[PDB]
Amino acid sequence: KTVQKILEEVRILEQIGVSHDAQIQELSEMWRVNQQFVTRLQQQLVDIRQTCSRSCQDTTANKISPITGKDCQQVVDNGGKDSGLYYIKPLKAKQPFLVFCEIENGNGWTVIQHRHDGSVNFTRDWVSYREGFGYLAPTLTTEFWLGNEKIHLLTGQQAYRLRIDLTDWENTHRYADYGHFKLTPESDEYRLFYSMYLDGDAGNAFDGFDFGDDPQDKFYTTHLGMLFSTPERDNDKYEGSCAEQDGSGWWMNRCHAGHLNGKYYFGGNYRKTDVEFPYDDGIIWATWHDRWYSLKMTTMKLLPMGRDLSGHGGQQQSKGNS
Amino acid sequence: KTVQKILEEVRILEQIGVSHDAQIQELSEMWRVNQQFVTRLQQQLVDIRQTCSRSCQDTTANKISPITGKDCQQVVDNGGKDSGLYYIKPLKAKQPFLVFCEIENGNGWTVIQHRHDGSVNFTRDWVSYREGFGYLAPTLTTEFWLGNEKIHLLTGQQAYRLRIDLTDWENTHRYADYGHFKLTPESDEYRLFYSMYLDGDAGNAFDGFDFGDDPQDKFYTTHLGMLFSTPERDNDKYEGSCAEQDGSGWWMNRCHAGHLNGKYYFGGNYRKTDVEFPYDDGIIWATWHDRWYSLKMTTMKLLPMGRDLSGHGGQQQSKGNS
Amino acid sequence: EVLRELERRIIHLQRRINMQLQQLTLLQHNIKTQVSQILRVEVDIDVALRACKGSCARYLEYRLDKEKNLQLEKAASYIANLKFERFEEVV
Amino acid sequence: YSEVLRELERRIIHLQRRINMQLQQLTLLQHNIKTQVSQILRVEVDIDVALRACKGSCARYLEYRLDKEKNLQLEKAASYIANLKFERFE
Amino acid sequence: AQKEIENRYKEVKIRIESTVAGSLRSMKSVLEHLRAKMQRMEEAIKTQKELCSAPCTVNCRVPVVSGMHCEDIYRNGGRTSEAYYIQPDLFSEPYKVFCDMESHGGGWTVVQNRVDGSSNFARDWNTYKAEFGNIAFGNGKSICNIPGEYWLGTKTVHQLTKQHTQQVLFDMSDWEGSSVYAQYASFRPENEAQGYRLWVEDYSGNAGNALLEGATQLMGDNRTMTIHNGMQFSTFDRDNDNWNPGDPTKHCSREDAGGWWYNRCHAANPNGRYYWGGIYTKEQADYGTDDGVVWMNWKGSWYSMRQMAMKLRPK
Amino acid sequence: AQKEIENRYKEVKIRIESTVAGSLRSMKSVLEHLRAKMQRMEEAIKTQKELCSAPCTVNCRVPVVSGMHCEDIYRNGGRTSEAYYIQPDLFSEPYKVFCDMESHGGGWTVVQNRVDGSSNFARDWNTYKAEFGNIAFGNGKSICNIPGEYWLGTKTVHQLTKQHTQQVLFDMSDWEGSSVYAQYASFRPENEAQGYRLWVEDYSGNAGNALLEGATQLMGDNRTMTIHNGMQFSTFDRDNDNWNPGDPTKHCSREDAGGWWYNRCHAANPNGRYYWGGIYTKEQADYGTDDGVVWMNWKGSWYSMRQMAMKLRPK
Amino acid sequence: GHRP
Amino acid sequence: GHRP
Amino acid sequence: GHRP
Amino acid sequence: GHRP
Ligand SMILES: *[C@@H]1O[C@H](CO)[C@@H](O)[C@H](O)[C@H]1NC(C)=O
Ligand SMILES: *[C@@H]1O[C@H](CO)[C@@H](O)[C@H](O)[C@H]1NC(C)=O
Ligand SMILES: *[C@@H]1O[C@H](CO)[C@@H](O)[C@H](O)[C@H]1NC(C)=O
Ligand SMILES: *[C@@H]1O[C@H](CO)[C@@H](O)[C@H](O)[C@H]1NC(C)=O
Ligand SMILES: [Ca+2]
Ligand SMILES: [Ca+2]
Ligand SMILES: [Ca+2]
Ligand SMILES: [Ca+2]
Repeated sequence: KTVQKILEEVRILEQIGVSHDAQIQELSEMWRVNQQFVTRLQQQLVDIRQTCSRSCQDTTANKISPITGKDCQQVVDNGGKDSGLYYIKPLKAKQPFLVFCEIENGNGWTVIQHRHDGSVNFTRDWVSYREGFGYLAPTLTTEFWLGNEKIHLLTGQQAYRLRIDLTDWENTHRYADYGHFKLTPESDEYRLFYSMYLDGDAGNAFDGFDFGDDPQDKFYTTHLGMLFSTPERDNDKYEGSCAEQDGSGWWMNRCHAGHLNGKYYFGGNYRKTDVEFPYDDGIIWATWHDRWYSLKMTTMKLLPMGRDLSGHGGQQQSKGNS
Repeated sequence: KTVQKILEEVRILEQIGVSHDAQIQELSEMWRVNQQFVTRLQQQLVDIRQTCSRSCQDTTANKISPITGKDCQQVVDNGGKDSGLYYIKPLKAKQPFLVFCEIENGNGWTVIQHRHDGSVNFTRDWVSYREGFGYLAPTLTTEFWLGNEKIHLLTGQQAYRLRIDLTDWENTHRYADYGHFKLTPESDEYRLFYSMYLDGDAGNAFDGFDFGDDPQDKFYTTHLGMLFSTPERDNDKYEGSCAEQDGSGWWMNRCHAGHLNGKYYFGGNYRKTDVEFPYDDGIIWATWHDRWYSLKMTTMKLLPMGRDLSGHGGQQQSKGNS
Repeated sequence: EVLRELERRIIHLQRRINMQLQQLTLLQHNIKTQVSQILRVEVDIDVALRACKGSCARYLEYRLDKEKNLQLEKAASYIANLKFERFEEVV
Repeated sequence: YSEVLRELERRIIHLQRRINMQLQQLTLLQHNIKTQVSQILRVEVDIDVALRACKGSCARYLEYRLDKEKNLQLEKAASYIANLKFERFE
Repeated sequence: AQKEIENRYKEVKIRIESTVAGSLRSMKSVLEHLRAKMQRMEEAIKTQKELCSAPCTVNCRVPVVSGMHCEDIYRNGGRTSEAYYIQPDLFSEPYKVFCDMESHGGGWTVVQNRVDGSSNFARDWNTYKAEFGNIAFGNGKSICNIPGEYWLGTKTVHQLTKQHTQQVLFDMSDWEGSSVYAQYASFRPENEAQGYRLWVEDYSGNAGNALLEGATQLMGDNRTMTIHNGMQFSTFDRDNDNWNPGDPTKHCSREDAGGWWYNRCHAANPNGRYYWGGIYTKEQADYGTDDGVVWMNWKGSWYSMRQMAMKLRPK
Repeated sequence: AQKEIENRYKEVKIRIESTVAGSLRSMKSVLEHLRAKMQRMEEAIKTQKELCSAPCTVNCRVPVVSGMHCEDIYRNGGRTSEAYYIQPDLFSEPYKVFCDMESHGGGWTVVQNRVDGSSNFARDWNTYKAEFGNIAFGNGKSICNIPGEYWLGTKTVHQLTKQHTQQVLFDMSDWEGSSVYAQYASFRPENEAQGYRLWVEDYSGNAGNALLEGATQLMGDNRTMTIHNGMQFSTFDRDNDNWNPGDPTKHCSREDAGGWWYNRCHAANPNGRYYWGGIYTKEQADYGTDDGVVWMNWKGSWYSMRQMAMKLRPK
Repeated sequence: GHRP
Repeated sequence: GHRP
Repeated sequence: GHRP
Repeated sequence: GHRP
């Protein structure tokens, strides 16, 4: 009986194998489609190795104009049209440098300083204030101080008009114009010099202010003729150090009436209470708001003292398109 | 013939006689003439008497408008057009009274106080401050205080906006607006009450000031809710007498932050040194200039709390007529 | 007849002079009544005129002065010798 | 019987034969999976590395990365099953 | 004879070369003077008339404080003497007036005032009723504290006294330097209808009760007929005195140059002619009468005061 | 006997259902899993490719302060580590670069840097000469202080050292958390003409003098032939190593995936393959060589650094 | 004064 | 001002 | 801005 | 690494 059972049993082990050869065949095909794919990838491997060899585009570098000149005005003359980054090169300038040009109505204002949000600490040293610090961008929305040497050499070439743009926290704007503004060389420190205050609706802060604390306030807060001073280099008219007390680089007299490089305070109104220097260290311009109101945005720009301008209208609003 | 040498003597005299006759005729002619001259003068007398009989013209009286109303606003409504002297009559007003109306852009501001040059001593008593003192003229160039009862009854009729015009010695102007400003009756003294500070570029002196002498300064210099006080009638929050020390009639708290009725000082900056009251008694508004800077010109005017307001533009130039 | 001529002659001259003493008298009177009246009109002109101070744009003050006119006048109305006269030959 | 059994004996060898071919086919498949695994593994690592290079190249960027790989445990068996090469004698 | 005719000769010669010739020289001299004098006056009035083309003006600032009478102001703080607006009636526009806040207690509303003969008082019934003159003058600082001459209207005064009985006070100063005063506890005049009859009570002072006693330096009728109490008001164009009613020849106002409360004329004659100097003869007056700022009881009939005022006050 | 047909059916029945049935069982899945694994990669490369249509961009603001080298900037006030423009030569336009102002003293101009395998270093002689890669990345505030991978041009480096001899400093960090450093007082390479030959002096540091000593864990030739000092630069398309000159089969640059100063290959191999994790077998490398960010002297031949940089400074 |  |  |  |  164990003989007749080897008939079907076996016959089964044979009918099964058929599948096994129908399966071993399957394993082959797949293995190929695979080896086919694996190869299709090796291919996709190079296209990728390559398309990813290129590096990012510097869109800022990309927007720095090739146009040049003594200043931003020459830059307009020689072509400049849109406000932005240009490389200018003043007279004794030993190495040309990057600056923001504010081009409007054929006017090429070369920008010197600009406060905007408070992202840059302005408590800096003498070299920092002379070599310059802060940042530059395709749009005047960054904070910087061009550098005292650059401002010296610049206001040295020819006569420049200095316009100071002030904006408070209600986004109200006001300016102040000083003609023949210029800085003496580092030898004389960096004395602030201007012929006089031309005009402006902000007030004449550079000519001191009657704060009301003492009859001598205006005389002691006038900046005309003052020497520059940083927190580690005192050149004021104070027994103490205005710059160190106020953590800034400005033309301190018996301190200040206008302090555009002061500490940034959001909201305008600010109090002392903190460390121990119960004195106004904000971004002020006393002829408009008072010592404990720091301006929201600020800008100091230069334009050749030999232009035209005169077309700011002013008065009521109407000022504002888009 | 001597007898005949005498006949010539008579003969000659006769001649003299006729000569004298002619003279007597000439004398009578003089008097004749004199006499008509006389009566001609007697006619010039009676005539001149007449021409010099009319009296001078009071050009001030002459410019006081017949138009009336609750206040200067009604005065505008009922006709008023030019700024000047008008007789207004508030509600419980028992006798109408003269006031200066500042009419501009259809607004009839009824003026309450005004410092201009320092010609009027403001160190006055309780009756003087309630009945009023100072002077009125066709132009707002005189100094006065309308009177507390008049201001009570006026700010009582309806709600009024209080505008305070401040000008410093560089002829810079700034204002401050308090809504629903009003004075309680004399029974409550003359408590200063306003809903709040609407707006203004001068500062909110009525809400006290952080003078910096002591953490409690702002609380002790706020005028809101304060009672009126004169040099002989103390109603302050001081152990001493602010009003007497400062020779004024104001809403003294632990003295003041805003002192529009203070002593006039030419030039703005002033020192104590003099008598013995080493305290600021000038015309101050601390939120702008400080305690030792007295303002040059000052004015407190009322306008119905139910009007437009904003007709002043601002920002820049082009704001000055005559 | 020549000597008794010079007489009537000398007498006629008199009544001729007396005629003058008559004119001189009236003049003396006229003068008196006139010296006053001019003063009176002046003191009057002084007063009324002073009322202009508070009536005209401009005022021009007028004060009096010398009354030596009352001394000259005094004489010229008390020198009444003019009253003098003669007569000669009547009855 | 001495011819039905003997004949049964043949259809027996028969399978044994088919078997040896099953194994012969499998031995080669076992070697080809030893290869594939090795390259796909490789090409994987080579592809992880090239994609990163894209981060400093393309605007937006993705990010591939390895995984578990209980795969290698499978190759051990999927391969080490040398049980394959077990031919039949006779 | 020879010396006979000779007689009348030598004599005639003198009366010519002296009594006639002389008289001419003198009389002629005088006549020239009078001529000149009249020339002065001729143009002295001439240029002045020219300047009077334009009237004078007062551009002085007006005091805030006011009241209803000068006393009310003093009560409210008006402590300096000057011009202010008062409003005695709620139904009558306020009017400027000079308040005396320094003489006798203060709170005095000036009703009449003489000081420099700067105004003419020979006005008619309507001028006197409505008020005429200058209340005050600019002191230069544009503050009107210099009193001018004037007479607030009689009507105004009347109304003031009808609302509340007043007390008057007269002040006067001679050209020498002295000065007396006279006051009456009560003052009040009837309406125009009654000719604004004068009624005053209780004298006091050092001037002389000229209103109730008249010129006390007179006898019988001479004194009584100079009493101003109870008399009506008169003007050159309205006789109400007590001097022969029907007779238009008897006009005290005509003879005494002012609008007053005449009674067979006067004892006190303010509002009269402003003679300058003090003394003035009976011959200088237009009608030979004692006209001009006269207050008999103190300086006789022939002395015109350098200053004269009439202030009113309730109490 | 019967137990003679069994061992002919006791095996066949077993192999059919054990070995055969099993291998089929197992294999299947393994083959399926692969097709799975590969299915991912394709949607990976293609998702990215789908995105690589547009290149990446960096829109960050440029720092005012500049100099002629990173040290000059530090001297002028550049005290933070980020990207700046420098201008070492007056006759050559300024170029962006990453300054390290915090590591060892500061004033370091980064010449090469690896940190996230974000760039490919298997470039040719010109790419290496001209500079390739991203100096830095936007930190979000538009300030580029995130260093990116790159290699300032060898030429640039050359010029910098020819103007003034530098001192290099190598920094590296493993994937565990540790980090060593290596510096040489002197650094300078000859011009392209010379194949930019490497010359460095005086080692110091805790990393291992791999440039002058080579892989000091070797003997005789094995060590010397891994010395980078004095060697020229090589790229996959330019063999200058010291590995059999004429033989094109001996290309260290080809086998070690990067442009370097190979000498019979290396001891220190920055610029290599950026393996992620640290360890990497000899079988994962494209040519069975120890490629990838290798610094033998510190982590052996089979450990690729997670970070690697090469800063330059004058003194 | 008085009158006749 | 204040009167501390 | 200034100092005491 | 070194090379064979
Ligand atoms: C600003 O700088 C000063 C000094 O440099 C420092 O004390 C302060 O912490 C800084 N804070 C700001 C504004 O970031
Ligand atoms: C002002 O008047 C007051 C009160 O009479 C007096 O005390 C003060 O001294 C006077 N000063 C001036 C400037 O008039
Ligand atoms: C009144 O005056 C006349 C004339 O001046 C005088 O004669 C008379 O005596 C006086 N009256 C008296 C009181 O007798
Ligand atoms: C170099 O490497 C070879 C092969 O790895 C080794 O046999 C030899 O011993 C090494 N060289 C030295 C130092 O002997
Ligand atoms: Ca100092
Ligand atoms: Ca008290
Ligand atoms: Ca009569
Ligand atoms: Ca080679």
